[PDB]
Amino acid sequence: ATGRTTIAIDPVTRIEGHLKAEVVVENGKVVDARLSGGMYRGFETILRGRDPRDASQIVQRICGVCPTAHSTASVLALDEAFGAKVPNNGRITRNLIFGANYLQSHILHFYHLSAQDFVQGPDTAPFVPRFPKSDLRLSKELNKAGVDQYIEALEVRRICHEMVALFGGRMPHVQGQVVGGATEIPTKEKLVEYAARFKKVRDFVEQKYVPVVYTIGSKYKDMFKVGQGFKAALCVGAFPLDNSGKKHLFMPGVYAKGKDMPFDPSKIKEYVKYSWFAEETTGLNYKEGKTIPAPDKAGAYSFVKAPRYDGLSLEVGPLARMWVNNPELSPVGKKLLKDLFGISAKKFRDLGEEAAFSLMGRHVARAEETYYMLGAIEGWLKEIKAGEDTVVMPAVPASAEGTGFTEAPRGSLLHYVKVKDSKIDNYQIVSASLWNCNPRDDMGQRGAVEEALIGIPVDDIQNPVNVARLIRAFDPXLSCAVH
Amino acid sequence: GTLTGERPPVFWLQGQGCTGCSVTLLNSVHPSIADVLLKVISLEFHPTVMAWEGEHAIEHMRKVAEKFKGKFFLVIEGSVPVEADGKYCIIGEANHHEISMVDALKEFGPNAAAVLAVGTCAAYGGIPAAEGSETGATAVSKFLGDNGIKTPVVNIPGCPPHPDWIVGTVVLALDAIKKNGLEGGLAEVVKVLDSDGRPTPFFGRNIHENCPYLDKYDEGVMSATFTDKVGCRYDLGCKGPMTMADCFERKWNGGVNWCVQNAVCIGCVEPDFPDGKSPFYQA
Ligand code: SF4
Ligand code: SF4
Ligand code: FCO
Ligand SMILES: [Cl-]
Ligand SMILES: [Fe+2]
Ligand code: NI
Ligand SMILES: [S]
Repeated sequence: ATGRTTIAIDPVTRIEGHLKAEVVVENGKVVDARLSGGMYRGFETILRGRDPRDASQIVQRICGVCPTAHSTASVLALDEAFGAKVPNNGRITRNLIFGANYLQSHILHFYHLSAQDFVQGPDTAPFVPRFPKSDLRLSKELNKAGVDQYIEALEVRRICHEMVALFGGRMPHVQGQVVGGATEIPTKEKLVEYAARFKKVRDFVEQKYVPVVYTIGSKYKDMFKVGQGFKAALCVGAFPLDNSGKKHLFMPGVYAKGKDMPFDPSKIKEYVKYSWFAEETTGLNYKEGKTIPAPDKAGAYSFVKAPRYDGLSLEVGPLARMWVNNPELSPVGKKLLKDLFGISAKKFRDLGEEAAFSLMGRHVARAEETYYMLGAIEGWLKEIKAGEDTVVMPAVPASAEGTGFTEAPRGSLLHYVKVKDSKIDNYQIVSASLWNCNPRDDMGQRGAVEEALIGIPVDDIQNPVNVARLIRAFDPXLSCAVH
Repeated sequence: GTLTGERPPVFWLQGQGCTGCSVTLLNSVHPSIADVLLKVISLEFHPTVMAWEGEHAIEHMRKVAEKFKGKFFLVIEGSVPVEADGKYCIIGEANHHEISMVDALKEFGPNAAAVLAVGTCAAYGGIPAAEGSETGATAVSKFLGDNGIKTPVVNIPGCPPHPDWIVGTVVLALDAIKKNGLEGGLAEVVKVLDSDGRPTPFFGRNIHENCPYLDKYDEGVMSATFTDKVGCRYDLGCKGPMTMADCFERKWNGGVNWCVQNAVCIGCVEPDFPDGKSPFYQA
């Protein structure tokens, strides 16, 4: 038996943004963890006093990996506050803009952020140096396939951004989503261009990405047995499928303590005892949220607030959405689960709670979700009407409020805006990596990733690779978490 | 380039950035990002993409920095916040000591061959420095000057920049250095910067004076809805008249669109972005 070693990792790399992780290891396992989001900008105060329409540009600069998610949440909040009635064709165009970035983001995450956890890259920076015992288990052939696919994926993710820009203007930071809809009507010619790129992405997802995740996973079966944490998840709904506001590609729900529950957003509160914000702002629902930095506050260790749902610490992201919604698994996944794992599965929950809520389960969920998004995008390409108007032009209200709910690639996202005297009076953001990468709440309950680190194996304190491997499975984006 | 060619070391530090300046670079078409990384530069430290992590990654950068003192290129993405003794941006920890962005730029800044301030945040302060902020977000050139650090700075702004502006400025510089050595080469680069530190090949021309809708502007034919692509976008908020960038020609994301065709220009390359370009959706 061994005693304690305390390990600090700052920066955690191959994530987005500024994260320190500190873990306590005892006898070869993590027994405690603290996550610190280390960079603050304060978008919620920067936004005050502006024309509300500016928000759908300003907020994207929270995160250049997921700006379409912030764009979407912002325009939905503005739509509600302004009483803007988005035309049907604009709803579909928005889904095509944003859906293309799901493809970009998941591919970026698996290959360009995560795959080096399992694959040795070429012998030059930024692929070396690395831990001397990095636990890289793949055969020469499979490792080379990983490298070849990493390189091909650089082109595929770029093509995904061309898809975003076709109707979104450019990417990062789209111009094409505004209050009232989408700024550019899809033409027949540009829909051909979107479909041609989409075919290439589909082929890569179906033939390379989904198979490689299961194949690498089959060499790391131990990684399905760790990282469970609270086994608790949130989905707030995303990608509206009609104009009612009641039907979405991902439907909302909460899952905790083995039970499905409805999602009621009034049960969200943000705690700050362990966050660098003024103590008197603790425990606020986002409609009354406040952002008062306190970088010298004793005992705090993060610029991420601690969101809790009816007191629960929940995770978000592809696993959360796929668990809550329980879609059928991809044909590839069903086959490889049988061939490589001896698992007979039809729907996502057939993986079982333990394997789904695991380090490798989160990578599998993200690959399955990417495949699932292909079908949604294909459907929108059949549903869109070339030439039909996509925007209305609503007057700015003097006094109003609105909330936009969506699912960023990393998990649940909401923006709340209150308008007074035709200007932003308050703007509050509750983002995906906020739900995942937050610190303890005022009762000392850990954030989702902090809790999922408990039990992670560290058999070699000099090469503690599984700490950041677990973190990377959640695809963190600390710039989103802090804003 | 070749896999066996000369490739200078680059460290990429993120301050108050959004990672969009890294992402835009990943979208480079020619050369592709794979070719940039394997044939043009040696990206020795970059938190988003590098293999190693934590104190080991920091120490690797420090070892390279010592070996290449005066010769590495330092890319900064994001502004540098000076309030609260630098605490609003911590970029790492080594020797049980946290390293703020302030600390990092004071450490590596003096020893770089040049600092490339990539994006409007790094170049000019940008959104983190805008009204309502409270972190003391500071542009790279101002921070270095305030601290007596004389290393040359080149600004490559945009929110985000186009990948071609980033790669193209690197290529400009490396060509000048091949022809003239480091100091002579950087002097040739400085000669082609405008008064805002921007390379004139990319930022020397005005959007509006080169815009395909200029005839409509001059005729007073203005679109009243974003989806009317015939009229000029001025009344919808286009800031093309006050913006120096080549987007009208280069366009974005493989040439598939650009901001003025799709919606409006928001002036994202300009030193007063965002506040001097706001409100975005009226003139
Ligand atoms: S205002 Fe904008 S759309 Fe109109 S001519 Fe100038 S740059 Fe072009
Ligand atoms: S058109 Fe204007 S807003 Fe768009 S990238 Fe160019 S300078 Fe920035
Ligand atoms: N995806 C994404 Fe960004 C994060 N975390 C948001 O919301
Ligand atoms: Cl997104
Ligand atoms: Fe927030
Ligand atoms: Ni993000
Ligand atoms: S992100």
